[PDB]
Amino acid sequence: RLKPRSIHELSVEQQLYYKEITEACVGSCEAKRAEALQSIATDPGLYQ
Amino acid sequence: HELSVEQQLYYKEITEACVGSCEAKRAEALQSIATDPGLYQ
Amino acid sequence: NPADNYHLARRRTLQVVVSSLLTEAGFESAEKASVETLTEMLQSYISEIGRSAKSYCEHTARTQPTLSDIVVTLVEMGFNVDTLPAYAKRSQRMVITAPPVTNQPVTPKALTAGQNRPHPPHIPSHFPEFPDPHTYIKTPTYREPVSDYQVLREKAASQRRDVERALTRFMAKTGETQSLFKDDVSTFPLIAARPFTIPYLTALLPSEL
Amino acid sequence: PWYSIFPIDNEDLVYGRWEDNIIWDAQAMPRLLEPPVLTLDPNDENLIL
Repeated sequence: RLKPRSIHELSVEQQLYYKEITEACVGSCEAKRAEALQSIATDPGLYQ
Repeated sequence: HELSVEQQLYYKEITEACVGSCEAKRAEALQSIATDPGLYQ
Repeated sequence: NPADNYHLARRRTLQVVVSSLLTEAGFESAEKASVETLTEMLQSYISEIGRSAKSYCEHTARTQPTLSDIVVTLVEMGFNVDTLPAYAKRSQRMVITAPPVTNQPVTPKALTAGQNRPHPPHIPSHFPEFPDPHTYIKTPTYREPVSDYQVLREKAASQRRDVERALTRFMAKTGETQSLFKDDVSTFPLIAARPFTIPYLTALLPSEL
Repeated sequence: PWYSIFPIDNEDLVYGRWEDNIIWDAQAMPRLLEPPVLTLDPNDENLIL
């Protein structure tokens, strides 16, 4: 008996989004930061 | 999946060393459990 | 609250107008109920030339009222219109400022720019675009599988070597031991050789069959 | 990414109510427990199969 291969609770848009927002929030470019900061400030689905 | 005879024997000796026949074998079994590298599986 | 400010921006402008008209050759420090009375008669007066001069022009098949529609509207309210050029040229005449605008910034939003997805052919292009993936897109995801024969051979080999080393060190430490060097028990311990009664049995006999 | 830049966690620990296997009173076991079969989860690496 092998338990089923589980899936991460984030979608692959959510990991890509998370990866883009975190790589923008380390501030290589300032306009990228500022949008990523506004995206953090008003994304409704940023829970989970 | 299927314990091999080596680790089946190791499991048997380590579990029966911690049932209470003597204290010294118990201390060496607990010092085996605490300080071995490959006890996964 | 911008909901009641739709009405209170223009009714509290009419309160400054009555407060400016009761000061011109007149009062200071009026009663409170006497100001909300007079600014209610002022709003009801502008709303009555609105409804009646529109009615007098639309009776004459027109849509916007001229001067001849208001000088008949004010006659039907008993105004004596001729005294109005003398009232407009006062030296006490004052101007009350118009109310402020809620959207002072006008355009203060950086916004959030996200585009994904197109339109099915029953939705034309002028409807808003479909939103991003996080809004409604879910795919399961799994852990990275290591199907490599080299690292699987290495893992099985090292685990077998480590478990047999652990087993032989445990059995040499908890029994009689021999050593090639002097008092050498920590490094290279040998399980001591124990003779049997029937050595051929332990020997020839297969153990896995 | 192709898979995930996110680590896979034990679904049983993260989600299951393991609290229901705690034995608060031996005599008053509110539910009847059953023998557990070995399930050999393959999500864990370091296991050949």
